[PDB]
Amino acid sequence: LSTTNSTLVAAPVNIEANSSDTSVVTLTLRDNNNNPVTGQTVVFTSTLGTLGNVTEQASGLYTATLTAGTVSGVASLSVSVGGNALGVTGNITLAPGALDAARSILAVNKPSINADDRIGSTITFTAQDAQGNAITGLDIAFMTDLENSQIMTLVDHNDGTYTANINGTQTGIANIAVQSSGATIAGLAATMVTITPGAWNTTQATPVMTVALPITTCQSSSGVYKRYYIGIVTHELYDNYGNEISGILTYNLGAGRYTTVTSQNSSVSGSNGLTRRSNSPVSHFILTSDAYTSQAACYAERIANVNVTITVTAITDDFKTSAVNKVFILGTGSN
Repeated sequence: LSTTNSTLVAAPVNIEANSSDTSVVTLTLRDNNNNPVTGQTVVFTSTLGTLGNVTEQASGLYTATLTAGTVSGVASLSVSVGGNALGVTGNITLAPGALDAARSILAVNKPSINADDRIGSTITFTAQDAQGNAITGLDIAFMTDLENSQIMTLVDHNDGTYTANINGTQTGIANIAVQSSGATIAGLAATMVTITPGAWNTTQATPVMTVALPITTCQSSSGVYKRYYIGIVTHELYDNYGNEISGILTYNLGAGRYTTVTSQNSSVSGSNGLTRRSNSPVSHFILTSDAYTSQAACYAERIANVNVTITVTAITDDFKTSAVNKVFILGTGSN
């Protein structure tokens, strides 16, 4: 038999990988003169599907029925005549068909990343047929629910997986979604990507701290009422985009001097290494020396003016401890 004058082919060349989809494997057989050859014992061996029994045909043709199994790919058809392998090729593609959202997996490598990082995190999808086979060529598309977050380039990896990165300037949690050919998947593992605050804007307009005189005073601290020296309040911090950063402030109390409603003028030694969080409510610095037993007495001695220098010396970005120098005065300030 001639290799060039013979053909091994199966149609439909593409059949869905269900247990039913059949195919006909035709072996056109001829001799070196191209004259057909008849009366030969042939055997077909495929790499997929179930082959029926072989049968002779007219013009020197032979056939077997390949019922599609349940696996996607290309069934490589090999053939042997009279127990001798024939050097003709042939195959058939087993198509997966539809997509199975149950066992197809969606996951992000990083559940969080900062708004400064333009690369962000990679979304990974794994398309799978009902029978667990990959599905390629799908018009996949990812999506997000957080504003100012962008889905980046997408890839059909030709293996059932489709990936794409995401990054956002606006802080928040960005759930992930997917759709194929304008059709969104229903039941899929919820996947989140939280946008961490970026880098604090060194050129920030707003203030960060507010030192004030005491109003609230004369309350049981150590079981006794003490006069409150000063009060500290902090505010929000912002990256270059404006998302609230939650950082740490490092300030130093100055050698302050105050005056009480009785006209006395005392001094309070400053202190270094003080810390407080941003956007924090009032921190009542109390005279650690007080020991008043009567809320009335302490109130009849409350502080009327404080002259101290409060100096913020460092801020803690989400990626480094930036140094600064912001001062805040009450009255004339420390001397």
